[PDB]
Amino acid sequence: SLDEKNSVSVDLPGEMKVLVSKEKNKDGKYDLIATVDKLELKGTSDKNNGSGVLEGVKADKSKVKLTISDDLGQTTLEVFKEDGKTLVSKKVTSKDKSSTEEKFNEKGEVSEKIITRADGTRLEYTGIKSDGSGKAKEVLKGYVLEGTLTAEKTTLVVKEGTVTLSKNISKSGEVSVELNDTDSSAATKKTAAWNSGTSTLTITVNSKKTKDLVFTKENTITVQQYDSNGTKLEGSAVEITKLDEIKNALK
Amino acid sequence: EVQLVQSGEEVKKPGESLKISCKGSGYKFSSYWIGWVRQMPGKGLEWMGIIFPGDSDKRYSPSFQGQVTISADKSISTVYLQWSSLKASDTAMYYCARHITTHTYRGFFDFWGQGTLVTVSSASTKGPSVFPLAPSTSGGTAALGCLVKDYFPEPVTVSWNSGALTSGVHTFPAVLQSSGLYSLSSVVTVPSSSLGTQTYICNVNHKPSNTKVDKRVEPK
Amino acid sequence: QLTQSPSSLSASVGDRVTITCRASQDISSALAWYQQKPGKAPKLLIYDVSSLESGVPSRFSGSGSGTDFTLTISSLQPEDFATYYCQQFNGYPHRLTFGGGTKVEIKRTVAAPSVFIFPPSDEQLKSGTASVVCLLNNFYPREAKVQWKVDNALQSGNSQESVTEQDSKDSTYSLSSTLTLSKADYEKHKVYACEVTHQGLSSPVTKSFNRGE
Ligand SMILES: [Cl-]
Ligand SMILES: [Cl-]
Ligand SMILES: [Cl-]
Ligand SMILES: [Cl-]
Ligand SMILES: [Cl-]
Ligand SMILES: [Cl-]
Ligand SMILES: [Cl-]
Repeated sequence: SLDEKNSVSVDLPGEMKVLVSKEKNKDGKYDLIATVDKLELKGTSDKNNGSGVLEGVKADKSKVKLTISDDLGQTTLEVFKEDGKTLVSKKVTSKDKSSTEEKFNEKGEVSEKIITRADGTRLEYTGIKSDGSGKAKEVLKGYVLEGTLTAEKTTLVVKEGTVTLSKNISKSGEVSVELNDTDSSAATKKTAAWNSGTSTLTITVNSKKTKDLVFTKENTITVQQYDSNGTKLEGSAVEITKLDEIKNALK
Repeated sequence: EVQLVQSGEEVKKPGESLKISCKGSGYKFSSYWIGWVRQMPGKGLEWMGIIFPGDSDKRYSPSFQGQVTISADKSISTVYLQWSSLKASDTAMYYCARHITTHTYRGFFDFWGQGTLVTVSSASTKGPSVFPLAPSTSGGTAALGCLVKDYFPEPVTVSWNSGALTSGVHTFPAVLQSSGLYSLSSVVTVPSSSLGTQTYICNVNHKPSNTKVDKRVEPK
Repeated sequence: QLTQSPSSLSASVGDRVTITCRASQDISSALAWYQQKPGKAPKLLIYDVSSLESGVPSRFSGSGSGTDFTLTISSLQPEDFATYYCQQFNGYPHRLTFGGGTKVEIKRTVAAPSVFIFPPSDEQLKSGTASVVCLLNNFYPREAKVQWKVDNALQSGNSQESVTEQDSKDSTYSLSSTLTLSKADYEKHKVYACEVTHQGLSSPVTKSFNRGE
C-alpha cells in the first residue's frame, strides 16, 4: 500500500527496488516492500535506508526471504520449503553485478550452481550428482561453451570435424587448454602446446606453428596467425565473437 | 506434530553394551538429518553424530568417531545410538535431535527428544540410610533436617510431614560420593517456639530399592 | 572457537537483556541460539543469526556480523529465566560447537546467609562414619565460600557442596556443605567449625561446636 506519494524508492543490487515508508507505523518501524519474480515481499525495519529483511510465500507454499545489507551493497534471496528452514535456493548479489546462485537437495547438498561475473559472463553447473559430476556451460559474450563438470575438473569442448578443443578448469580454477585431432594423416594433423605463463595455446600443423589462441583474463579469446614458415606472428590478433570463428580456427 | 520419543532411563555397569533409540513422528522421517547430543552432569552440550535415515549416510563428530555407532531403521522411523563397552564417564543425558543443514552455510537442531538418562557405575542398587539433623532460642528461627546417605541409583524423593510441611523446605541436589553412592540432605527452618510441640518427620522414598523411611527429627 | 561472555547474568522481569557470543574466526551466518531449563531438553530460539523459530515469542531477537553475535530479549518474562547456548557450524568436515552457556537469573537485593551447623547424629556414629553438615540458608547472590576448620586447622578435600536452584518466591539460594570423616578420626578432635564468606557478610561468619557438647 506504498505509493509514490507516501514512500521512497531505493535501487538495490540485482536490479531490484524497495519502497520504504516515509512515516513509521506504530511500533516505530518503517515498512518495506520489494517485488521479485512476481511476489511482493514485505518486512519492517528500524532504518529507513532500504536495508532489512523481507519475506513472502509462493503459490507452491515455499517461503521466500530477502536480506538487504545495511550498506545496500549486497542482497541475499533465499527460498525454503514450507517449514521455513530447509533451503531450496539461495542467491547472493553484489553492487558490482556479480552474483552466485545455488540449488540444494534433500540432504543440503548443492545440485546446481550459477556463477555470474561482473562483466556478465557466467559459469553454469546443472544436474550435479553426489559423485560430483554434472553438466557444465560457460556463457561468454557471443557464444556458449558446453561441457561437463567432474570431481576433478570442469571441461568445455568445441568440435570442428576431427579436431576437439577442450577448456579445462581445475578445482583451484586456473584454465588449461588441450587439443586433440582424430585425423591420422601426419601432413594435416593439428597438435597444440599450452603455455600457462601466458595462457596461450599454440597450434601446429606439419611441424609449423599456425595460430595462437590466447585465453584472456577478461574471459575472451583472441586468434592470431603465424607467417607461412611458422616462425613469427603476423599483424594483429582478432577477438573471437562467435562460435563459428572458434570452429574456423580449428579447421 | 513433530515429535521425537526416546527410549527410557538406563542404569548399567561398566563394560556392558547398550543401544538406545529415538522414534520420530509428524514428518517424513527418512528425509531429514537426525543426530545425537551428549550432556554430562552439570556440563554443556556436545554433538556426537548425525545420520540421514533415507540412505544411512553418517557424519560423526571427531572425538566421538570410533567410540559409538549410530544407525537407523527407516521402516519404523527409529534412529539408534550404541556402545560396545560403556565406561563410567559415559554417564550423561543423551538427546536425539533433528538436524537442519545446508552445504557449508548452516547446521543446527530444530527439534529435540526428551532425553535419555544413562547411568554407568560399578555400584549395585542400595537403599539409603536416613539420619536426623537435630535443631540446637526464644523468638527466633531454628534449623532441622534429615541427611539421606549412601543410596544408588538416583533418585530419591523427600517430603515433610507427609506433604503437610512445604514452607521453608530445601531439599538439595544429590552428590556423588567417592564411594560411588549418592548422598543428599533436606532441611527446614521453623520457629523455635514450635519445637517440642510441632512434630517433624521427613519421609524418604527410593523407588529403585522399594525403600520407604519416615524419620522423626526431635530437638536436642 | 566459541566464547559466550556474560556466563551469568542477573535481571528483572521487564528488563532488556543481551547475551554475546564471540567466534575465533568468521562464521558468516552459521550460528544458532538455544534455551534450556533444568531437567528439560534444549529448545531452538534463533537460527541463521537472526531468524526466529516458529512459535518463539517476538521479544527474542538475534544479530551479529563476522565473529560477534548477540541475543537480545526485549522485556524479560518469568518463563525466560533459564540457560542460553549459542552454537556454530563448520562444513569441511561436519562440526558443531556449542558455547559454554549463559544462566539468566532473577535479580534481587544482596542477602547474607544464615548459617547453621549440625553435628553427626548418634545413630550415624554406630555405622562407622561421621558427617558434619553446615547449612547456608536463603542468600543472594549465589557465590559463596565455605571453609571447614577442625581444631582450628583448615580442611581440604574431605567436603562436598550442594546448592539449590533459585527460589521461586524470594529469589534466594541455599547451600549445604558436608564434611565426611571416619568415626575414629571424628573422635580424635574437639572443635568443628565452618567459616562462611559472602558478599552480604562484612567479615566471615563462623558456626562451631565442641564434640560432646
Ligand atoms: Cl553474456
Ligand atoms: Cl561448445
Ligand atoms: Cl537451630
Ligand atoms: Cl556431585
Ligand atoms: Cl510408617
Ligand atoms: Cl563432511
Ligand atoms: Cl565437532
